[PDB]
Amino acid sequence: NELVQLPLTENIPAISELLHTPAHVLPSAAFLCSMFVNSLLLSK
Amino acid sequence: ENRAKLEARLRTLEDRGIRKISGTGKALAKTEKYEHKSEVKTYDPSGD
Amino acid sequence: RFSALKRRFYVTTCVGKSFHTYDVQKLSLVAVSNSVPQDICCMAADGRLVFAAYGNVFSAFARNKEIVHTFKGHKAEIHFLQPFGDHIISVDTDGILIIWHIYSEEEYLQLTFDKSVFKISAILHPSTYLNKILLGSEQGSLQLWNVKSNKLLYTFPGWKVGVTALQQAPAVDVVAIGLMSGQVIIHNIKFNETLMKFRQDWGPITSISFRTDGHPVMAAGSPCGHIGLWDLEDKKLINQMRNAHSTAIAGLTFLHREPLLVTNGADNALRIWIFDGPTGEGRLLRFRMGHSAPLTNIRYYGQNGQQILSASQDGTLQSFSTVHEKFNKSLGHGLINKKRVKRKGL
Amino acid sequence: VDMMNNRFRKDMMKNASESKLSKDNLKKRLKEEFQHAMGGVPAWAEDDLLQRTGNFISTSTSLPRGILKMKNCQHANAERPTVAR
Amino acid sequence: TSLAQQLQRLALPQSDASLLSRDEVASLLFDPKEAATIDRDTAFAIGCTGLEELLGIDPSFEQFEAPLFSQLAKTLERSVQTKAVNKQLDENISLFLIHLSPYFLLKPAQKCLEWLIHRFHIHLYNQDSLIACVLPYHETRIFVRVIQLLKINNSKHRWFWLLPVKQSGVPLAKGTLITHCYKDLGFMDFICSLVTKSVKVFAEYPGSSAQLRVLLAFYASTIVSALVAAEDVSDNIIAKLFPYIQKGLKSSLPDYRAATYMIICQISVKVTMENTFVNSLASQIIKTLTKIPSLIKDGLSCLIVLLQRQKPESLGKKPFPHLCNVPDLITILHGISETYDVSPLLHYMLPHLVVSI
Repeated sequence: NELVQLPLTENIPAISELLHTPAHVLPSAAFLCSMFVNSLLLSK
Repeated sequence: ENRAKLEARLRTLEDRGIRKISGTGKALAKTEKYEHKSEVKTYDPSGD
Repeated sequence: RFSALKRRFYVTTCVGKSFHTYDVQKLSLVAVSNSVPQDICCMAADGRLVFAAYGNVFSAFARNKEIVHTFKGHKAEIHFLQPFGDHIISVDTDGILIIWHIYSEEEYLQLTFDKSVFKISAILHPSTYLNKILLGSEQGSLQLWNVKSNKLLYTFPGWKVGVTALQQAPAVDVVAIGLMSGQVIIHNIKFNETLMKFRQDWGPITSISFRTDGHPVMAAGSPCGHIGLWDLEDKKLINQMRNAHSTAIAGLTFLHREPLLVTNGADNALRIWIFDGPTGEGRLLRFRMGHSAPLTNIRYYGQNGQQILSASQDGTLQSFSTVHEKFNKSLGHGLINKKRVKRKGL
Repeated sequence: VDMMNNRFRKDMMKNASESKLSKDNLKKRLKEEFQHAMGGVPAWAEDDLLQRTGNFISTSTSLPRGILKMKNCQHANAERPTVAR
Repeated sequence: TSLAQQLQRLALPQSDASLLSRDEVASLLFDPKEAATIDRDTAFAIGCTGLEELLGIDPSFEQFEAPLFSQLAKTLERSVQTKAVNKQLDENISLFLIHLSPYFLLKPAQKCLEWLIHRFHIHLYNQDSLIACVLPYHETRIFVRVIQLLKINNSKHRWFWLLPVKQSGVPLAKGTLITHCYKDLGFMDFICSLVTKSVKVFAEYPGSSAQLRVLLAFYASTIVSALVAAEDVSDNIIAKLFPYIQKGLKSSLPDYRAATYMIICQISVKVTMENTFVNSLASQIIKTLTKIPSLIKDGLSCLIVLLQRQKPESLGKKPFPHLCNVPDLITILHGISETYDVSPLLHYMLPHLVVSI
């Protein structure tokens, strides 16, 4: 019936900007995990 | 707002220029010839 | 087989009523043996001689060409041959095990096993063991025997599946046991402990080989034609080689202190694999191959008559030379759009 | 046992005194030759998907994106050929 | 050239020409003409000064004073000693480079690296360790200098793909790194092995979680991006990744578990998986949840993703008890529910909950 498109990594702009920065500038992995997993979830 | 967009575009241009010189990276190391080791010791169970 | 007076290894493959010998360096034919009246069923090699069994009689070959000794006295077909110094061990179908002196051709010892209780399916002589042989059974029990004393040293209860392969590990007291279920068991026979277990869901264990070039890798064959590579150090699966041979794997052996694997099969192919790529990816190094399917049409080509053109059900055209196998050549498969085949392979 | 006059054992001699070695001397001699041939003693000698062989990639119920798996078939109007639109 | 190929294959770092002459000298800090006018005493002084400066920022370097920065190391030359001595030196140099990797951008680390290159010729003997040490800083120019130190001209060399950044003097682009990471599995195995070894080395020292920050971030940055770049993720990639995923799940470091969570999330998003592998992955996520109390929520959310992009009945009933026994489960679920959808977890939970009641 209803078709829902789940979020994808390449479509999210914030995740792309977080992934395009150099590694030494990049923050700790816990923050990256929080943002990534929160963006992967479906927002209600 | 316009200044931030130009700086975002300028960063992409620098990375793309670096990407052009560095290469795609699809290529891998090529194979090398092999020669067998000679005078290799072996154990013969007939002595048992 | 290793050779004296020549620091080279030779591989011998059975071909119908004869056998061929090739150097492992370049897969070049060095000898062709004389024919025997029946098809060869079992083969063994002890450096000096090559032993071949046909029907209920087995003979010894010298210089890889001609017989010098024949042994009669068996009433059933032989499936196993074990060279033991100057003596040879032969195992019959009904269950008779007889030790023969090669030169004098006399029978040293005769031993019988009950077929219902203990049918021999694998034999192994562990290294550095004085006059000791290991016997495996389809029922699943293992018996350690001493030929000189003619007594049963110990009986291993084993596992209920049944033994299909026995191989000496690169250790003094460790052997590898293959089972019909696809399970490989690494066992120490002196103190009776199992170090580790590996399982493949492809059928019975056909053959086991150990890599001795400084990397702890074990290979086990399958009737499906697949080979599994297991890490002994970390007790895990390294990688699997799928469709190494189209038919069932017959025998696989790592060359001593070499990163090379020698495999043959029922598809009329002998192949060499080298594990030198990244992440231990085996690749085809050398092969000697013929038609893998029954022939359809054969015709002489040329008025000179040194070559014959042959076609088979595998979709290939090949030319076989009648003077020497070095002139054999293949015309390839039947393919439209050859340029696409270059891009993606066969 | 006679180390000399045996073809396999004469290659294993070290000095002239060992024409005949005892049982205990033969055992360590045979053992060290095996370890020299093997290159030493391997270290390993003294829930999970990589303790078995299996697959990792499976097919999905939904239609995959990007690449469509198709095969050409016989023309619908093969029996009745025409040149009109 | 067959003789030439045999001779060039027979070449070894021990028989290098620069060992027998001072026309050229390799130096990270100086051009070779000035580097050929430097006495061993001056380089030893620079190395000792760099190590003394490094001792102030981080104590745990003191253990490297004796084997590498003393008179015995000053007199020692590798070619004279046997293979066992070289192996012990390789272990010591690898440990010291693992310790140096967090501080590589600082000047004292550069001085220590210069002394190591001058005395032990690690650019010839320890290429892999040096590349592992310098790899997370591939966007910098000192990385370009370190690459320029190496000789990678042969097309059959392991590090041949790093040739242009030596020839043109430009930093390595991240896209090339991602492409070579997903297409070449040996590089990915190298990265995972380096991460595991560095984590194991730094585990012993208490309060050393920060030292592993950037590297772990790099480990998070590339692999996920590699999974993004691949057109199709074959079973080889997942088969290689799974042991490292389990090692990340079993560890106690928060950042390493977070990187494992991101990798698991990306894999679950991209590829369809058999019921058995989803069952094993969910079992491993649930069983090890409570080890780190600061990473409960994300882990639960990770499970939700694994239960949302896969087949509905992939998970079994075995991990259900351990799932119920986590402290304050429903409170965390409600906290997640305020912003995001939590339907798959309840859809899994309720049929088991009624039966268990």
